[PDB]
Amino acid sequence: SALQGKVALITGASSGIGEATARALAAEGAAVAIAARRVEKLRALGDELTAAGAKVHVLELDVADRQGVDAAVASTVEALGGLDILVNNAGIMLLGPVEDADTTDWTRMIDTNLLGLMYMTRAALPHLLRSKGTVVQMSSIAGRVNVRNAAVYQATKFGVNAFSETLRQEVTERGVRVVVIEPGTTDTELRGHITHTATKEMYEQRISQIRKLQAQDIAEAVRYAVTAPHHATVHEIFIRPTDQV
Amino acid sequence: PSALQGKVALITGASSGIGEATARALAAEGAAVAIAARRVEKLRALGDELTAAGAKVHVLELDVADRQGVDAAVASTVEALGGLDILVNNAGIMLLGPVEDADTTDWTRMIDTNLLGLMYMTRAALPHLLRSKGTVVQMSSIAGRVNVRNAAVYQATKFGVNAFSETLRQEVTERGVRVVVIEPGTTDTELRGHITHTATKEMYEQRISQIRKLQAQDIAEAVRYAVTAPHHATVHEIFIRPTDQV
Amino acid sequence: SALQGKVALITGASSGIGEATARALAAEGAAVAIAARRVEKLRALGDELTAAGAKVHVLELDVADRQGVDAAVASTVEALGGLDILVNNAGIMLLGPVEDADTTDWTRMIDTNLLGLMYMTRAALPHLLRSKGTVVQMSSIAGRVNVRNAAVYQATKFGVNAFSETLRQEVTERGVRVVVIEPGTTDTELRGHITHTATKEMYEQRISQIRKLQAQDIAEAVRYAVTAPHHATVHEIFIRPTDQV
Amino acid sequence: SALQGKVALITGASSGIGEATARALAAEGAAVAIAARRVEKLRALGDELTAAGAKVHVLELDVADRQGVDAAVASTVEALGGLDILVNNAGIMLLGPVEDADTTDWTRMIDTNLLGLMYMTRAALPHLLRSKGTVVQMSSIAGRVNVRNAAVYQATKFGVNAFSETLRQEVTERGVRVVVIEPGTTDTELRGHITHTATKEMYEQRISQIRKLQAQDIAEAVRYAVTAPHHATVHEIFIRPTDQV
Ligand SMILES: NC(=O)C1=CN([C@@H]2O[C@H](COP(=O)(O)OP(=O)(O)OC[C@H]3O[C@@H](n4cnc5c(N)ncnc54)[C@H](OP(=O)(O)O)[C@@H]3O)[C@@H](O)[C@H]2O)C=CC1
Ligand SMILES: NC(=O)C1=CN([C@@H]2O[C@H](COP(=O)(O)OP(=O)(O)OC[C@H]3O[C@@H](n4cnc5c(N)ncnc54)[C@H](OP(=O)(O)O)[C@@H]3O)[C@@H](O)[C@H]2O)C=CC1
Ligand SMILES: NC(=O)C1=CN([C@@H]2O[C@H](COP(=O)(O)OP(=O)(O)OC[C@H]3O[C@@H](n4cnc5c(N)ncnc54)[C@H](OP(=O)(O)O)[C@@H]3O)[C@@H](O)[C@H]2O)C=CC1
Ligand SMILES: NC(=O)C1=CN([C@@H]2O[C@H](COP(=O)(O)OP(=O)(O)OC[C@H]3O[C@@H](n4cnc5c(N)ncnc54)[C@H](OP(=O)(O)O)[C@@H]3O)[C@@H](O)[C@H]2O)C=CC1
Repeated sequence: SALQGKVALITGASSGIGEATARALAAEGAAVAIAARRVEKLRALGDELTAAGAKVHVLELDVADRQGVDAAVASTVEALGGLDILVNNAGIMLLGPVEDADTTDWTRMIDTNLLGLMYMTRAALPHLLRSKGTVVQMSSIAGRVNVRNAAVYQATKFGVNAFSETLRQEVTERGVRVVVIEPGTTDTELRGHITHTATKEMYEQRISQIRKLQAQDIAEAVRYAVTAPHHATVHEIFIRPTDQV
Repeated sequence: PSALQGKVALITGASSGIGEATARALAAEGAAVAIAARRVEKLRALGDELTAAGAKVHVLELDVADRQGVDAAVASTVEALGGLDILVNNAGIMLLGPVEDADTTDWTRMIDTNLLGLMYMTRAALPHLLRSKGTVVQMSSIAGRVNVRNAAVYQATKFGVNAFSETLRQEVTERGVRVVVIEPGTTDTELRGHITHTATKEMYEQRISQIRKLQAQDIAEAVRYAVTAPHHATVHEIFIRPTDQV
Repeated sequence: SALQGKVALITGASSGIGEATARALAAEGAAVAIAARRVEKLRALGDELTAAGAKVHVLELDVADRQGVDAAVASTVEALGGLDILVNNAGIMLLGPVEDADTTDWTRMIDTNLLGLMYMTRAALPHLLRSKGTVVQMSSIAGRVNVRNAAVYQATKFGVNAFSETLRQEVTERGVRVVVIEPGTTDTELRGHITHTATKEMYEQRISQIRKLQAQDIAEAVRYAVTAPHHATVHEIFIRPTDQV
Repeated sequence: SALQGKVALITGASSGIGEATARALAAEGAAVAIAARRVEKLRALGDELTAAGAKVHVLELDVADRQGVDAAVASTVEALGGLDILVNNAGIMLLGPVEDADTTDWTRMIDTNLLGLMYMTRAALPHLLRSKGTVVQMSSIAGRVNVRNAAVYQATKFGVNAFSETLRQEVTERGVRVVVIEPGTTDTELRGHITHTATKEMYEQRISQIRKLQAQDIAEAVRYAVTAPHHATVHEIFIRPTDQV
C-alpha cells in the first residue's frame, strides 16, 4: 500500500486506461475520485472499488467545461480531504484526413485533449502545490510520432507534451511532479469513436495483427511513476507494443 | 525580377509584423496578394501602398477563428484573383504568463487563433492548393521547437501547428502540395504588446531588449526562399534564431 | 523473482548506476554477468551477489575493444546458459567547451558511449533474438536536452537514442525489446572524470543545490522496464531530479 | 557579390553537394578553399572556379585525420587571409542492418561524419570568432527522422545536430553563426558507397520513382543561410523531396 492516505483524481475513469488506473491506485491504498460523463459507468466502478475496501468519490464531469472543472476539484477536496495525484486521462481520438474534415472532430479533440487537460491542471495546481503532489498527463505515441490521418489528434498530444514540459519548469522547484505517459496502441474503447468511416476501417486493420498494450499495462506505468520517491520526477514513459514497428 | 509572376498568395495576419512584410515581399515577386486580418484600416493602408506600386491586391477583413469567415475569405480570394497558389498562415497571438492562476481567456484566444484558425484556413485553401500544386506556409515559432517558462499554452499551440503540419505534409505531398513551416525566434513586431500578464510582459521585454532582434523582413525572406524553391523541393522547416540569443 | 532463470549482462557494473542495476536484477533472480575495467571492484560486488544467492560471472572488459566485446558475450553464454537482458551502461562524461578541446576527450566518449554500446548490441543480438530478450540502453537527459559545455557528450547520447530507435524498428517484430533509460543528475562517480578543470568546477556548482537522483532510482527504472510483460516495450523512461529545472 | 572578400572552406568538395556549394559560394564572390581526398577532381573544380573569377585554394584532406585538419585550416589562412565560412560537408552513408553488420561501416561513418566534422569545427573556430563567421553543418533528414537499415548513419547525424546546437549555445553570443542543413534524398555519389548489397538495392528501388533533390538545391539553401544578415542565424533548414512521404 504505497499510496495509503493519498488522494487521486482520475479523469476519463469510466472506461479504458482511466478505469484500470483508478483500480491500480485504489489497490495501492489511495482514495480515488473518479470522473467522466457516463455517470452510470462510474457508479458501477465506484461500487466495485468500494466493495473491495476503497474510498471512492464519484464525479459527473465534462473536462471541457471550465466551471465544471473547478467544481469537480472543489468536490474532491471536500469529500476526500485533499489532492495528491491528478491523472488527466480524459481524451478522444477522431482520425481522418485534414482534407474535407468534419471540423467538429477538431473542436471536440481540442476541447477535451488539450483545453480540458489544461483547465484540470490549473484547477488542481493550488492543491498539488500544498501536498507536493503529482500530475500525470495521459499523452500518446501521437505526442512523439506523426502518422497519416491523425493530424489534429497529434497536434493535441504534441501540445499536451509541450504544455507539460513547460509546466514542469514552472512548478517542479515547488515539489509538484509532472509525469507524462505516452502509450502506443492500447486495447480500449478509444477507436470506436472515430467518425471518418474509411479511416476507422484502415486503423482497425492496421492494429489487427499485434498484441496490443493492455489498459493494465498503462496503469502499471502510472503506478511506477507516482510511487517513485519525491526527489524523482519520471517525466516521460514511452511505452510501445513490442509487435509494432 | 518576378519569381512569382501570375501566382496568388493569401496571407493571414497581414496588418502588421511578419505578415505585412511577407505580403510586401510576395507582391514584389509579382504575386497577386490577398491580405487578411481584423484591423481593416491597416489592411486598406497596406493595400493602397501595394496597389500604388503596381501590385494586385484583395483586402479581407477576417478573424481566422471564425470558421465561416475563413470559408468566405478563401471563396472571395479565388473569385477576385483567379485561384490560390500560396497560403501563409501567419495570424497569431502570444500571451505569456504562468499556468498557475492564469487568465484562461489567454488560452482560448491562443488556441482559437494559433491552432484552430490555422487549421480552418489550411482546410479551406486545400482544395485550391491541390489544383494549383501550391504551397502552404505555416508560421510556427521557436516556441514550436523549444519550451521556456511562462509560455506553456503558446508553446502547446506551436508544437501543435508543427505536428499538424508534418502530418499534413505526409497526406498531401504526393499530390504536389508543399508544406513549409517557418520557425522564427524573437522578431521585432507588435506581438509582445498583447501579453496580459503584467509581470511576465515586463520580464519578456527586459530579456529581449538585450539582443539584436530578427526583423519582420528577415522572416519574409525566409518565406520567399521557401516558396521560390523548385516544385520538387519542399523546404519543410526553416528555424531562424537571433544570433545574439542563446 | 520475476527474472528467475533469466541471464543479464550489465556493462559499467563496477560503480554507479551499473552497480545498482546489477544488484536490482540479481534481487529479482537474474543470473548476472558483470562487466567493467576495474576487476577489484567487480570481484567485491560479485562476492556480495553470490553471497546473497545470485550466480555471478565476472567480465574484465573495455567496451571499446571489439574483440573483447565478442569474447565477453561468448564466455557469458558458456558460463550462464544464454542471454536474456543486456544493459549497455558503460559510459563517461567529459565536459568542456568545444573551443580548444582535448580531442582525446571526444575519442574516449565516442569509443565508450557510442561505439562500445553499438559493439555490445551487435554481439548480444543473436542471443537476444533466440531468447526474445531485452536490450537496455543507458542514455541520459543529454540525449534529450542540450546544455552548454556538453557538446560531444550530447552528440554521443543523441546518437545512442537514434541508433536505438532504429534498432527497435529492425528487431522489435522478432521480439527483441529495446529500452532506453534517460536519467538526469544522478549521484555517481561520473563527474569525477571531467578533464576540463574549469568545467568540472562549474558543473559541481550547478548541481550542488538539488536532491540528486540515486543509482538505486535508475536501477528501479530498469527493473520496471525489464519486468514489463513481453508485449510491452518501455522504449523510453526520462527521469529527472524534481528539484532541477 | 554578397560574399565579396569573404573566405569559405568547403569539405567534401570533390563531388555532390560540396561541389555545388563551392560553386555557389564562389559565384557570390567568396574565395574558396576546397577540401577532399580525390585531388584530381578538386583540381578540375579549382580550374573551373578560377576560370570563373574566383580565388581557389586546393586542400588534399582526410577529415578523419586531426593533424591533416589542423594543417588544412592553417594552409587556408596563409593562402586566403582568414576564414569567414566553414562548410562541413564531407560525409559517407553506409546502410545496412545492425544485425551481423560489417563494423568497419560504423567506424568509417563515425570518423568522417562525426569526429571529422568536430575536428574541423574546432580547428576553424579561432578564425571564425575573429571574423564573426558562419559554420555550416551538413546534416541530413537522418538527423531528424529514423528509418530502418540506417541506424549508425542516423546516430552520426543526430550527433552532428546535438553537437551543433550546443556549439551554437557556446559561440553564438560572440558572433559565430551555426547553420545546420538537413537534406532529404539528393542525386549525388553518396549511395554508390553502400557496402551492404541487399540494402543498397532496396534503397535504390525506394528512391527510383521520386524527383530527387539536386545538389544545386542544397547549395542554394547554404547560400540563403550564409547571406542572411549577421543578426540572423538560420539554424536549421530541413529540405525534403516533395514526392517523398
Ligand atoms: N487506447 C489507445 O490506443 C491510446 C489511448 N491514449 C489516451 O488514453 C486516454 C484515455 O483513452 P482510452 O482509455 O484509450 O479510451 P476510452 O474511450 O476507453 O477512455 C476515454 C475516457 O475519457 C472519458 N471522456 C471522454 N471525453 C470526456 C470529457 N469531455 N470529459 C470527461 N471525460 C471524458 C470517457 O468517458 P465518458 O464518455 O464517460 O466521459 C472515457 O472514460 C486518452 O487521453 C487517449 O488519447 C493514448 C495512447 C494510446
Ligand atoms: N514576433 C516574434 O518574436 C515571433 C512571432 N511569431 C509568429 O509570427 C506570427 C505573426 O505575429 P507577429 O508579426 O510577430 O506579431 P503581430 O502582432 O505584429 O502580427 C500578428 C498579426 O496577426 C493578426 N491577427 C491576430 N489575431 C488574429 C485573428 N484572430 N484573425 C486574423 N488576424 C489576426 C494581427 O492583426 P489584426 O489585429 O488586425 O487582426 C497581426 O496582423 C504569429 O503567428 C506569431 O506567433 C513566431 C516566432 C517569433
Ligand atoms: N551520473 C549521472 O548524472 C548520469 C549518468 N548517466 C549515464 O549512466 C552511465 C553510467 O554512469 P554513472 O554510473 O553515472 O558513472 P560511473 O562512473 O559511476 O559509472 C560508469 C561505469 O562505466 C564503466 N566504464 C567506463 N568506461 C568503460 C569502458 N571503456 N569499458 C567498460 N566499462 C567502462 C566504469 O567502470 P570501470 O572504470 O571499472 O570500467 C563504471 O563502472 C553512463 O552511460 C552515463 O552516461 C546518464 C545520465 C546521468
Ligand atoms: N545525397 C543525399 O541523399 C544526402 C546527403 N547528405 C549529406 O551530404 C553530404 C555530402 O554527400 P553527397 O554530396 O550526397 O555525396 P558525395 O559522395 O557525392 O559527396 C561526399 C563528399 O565527401 C567527401 N569525403 C568523404 N569522406 C571524406 C573524408 N574522409 N575526408 C574528406 N572528404 C571526404 C567525398 O570526396 P572524396 O572521396 O574525394 O574525399 C565527396 O566529395 C554528406 O555529409 C551526406 O551525409 C545529407 C542528406 C541527403
